[PDB]
Amino acid sequence: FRERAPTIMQYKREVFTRCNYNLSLLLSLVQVDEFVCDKITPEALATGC
Amino acid sequence: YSSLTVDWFAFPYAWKSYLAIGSADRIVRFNYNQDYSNPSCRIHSKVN
Ligand SMILES: *[C@@H]1O[C@H](CO)[C@@H](O[C@@H]2O[C@H](CO)[C@@H](O)[C@H](O)[C@H]2NC(C)=O)[C@H](O)[C@H]1NC(C)=O
Ligand SMILES: CCCCC/C=C\C/C=C\CCCCCCCC(=O)O
Repeated sequence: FRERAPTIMQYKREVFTRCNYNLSLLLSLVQVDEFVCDKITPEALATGC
Repeated sequence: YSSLTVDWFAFPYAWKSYLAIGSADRIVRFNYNQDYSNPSCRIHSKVN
């Protein structure tokens, strides 16, 4: 959220291991237009290992 | 039917994602949580 936005041709990817997140902080920085989710929900993204 | 319950309020059309099922936002969490245990239909409309 604080760098130059990558293009779709060369998009960025980050893999997170051995860390604790806080989804309530990330949802305040954005306004969500649409979420399309398979086998999971954002409320399930909020809690789980 | 045996009953017909209607819940209505004013809400911007740009925020459909905040009322979709599975949302984790503050609007579902603190303001309006839909029942989803009876046949229900939520409609978004513009009233003149
Ligand atoms: C996860 O992020 C949220 C969002 O910043 C944190 O909530 C904040 O908590 C501080 C400390 O009490 C308050 O001063 C802010 O006003 C809160 N912001 C919001 C938007 O509620 C929350 O504390 C974080 N979770 C953890 C475990 O630290
Ligand atoms: C899961 C936290 C770790 C990943 C963070 C990376 C990007 C997060 C950016 C936005 C998070 C939104 C997740 C759910 C989207 C729909 C929110 C809702 O309307 O219900």
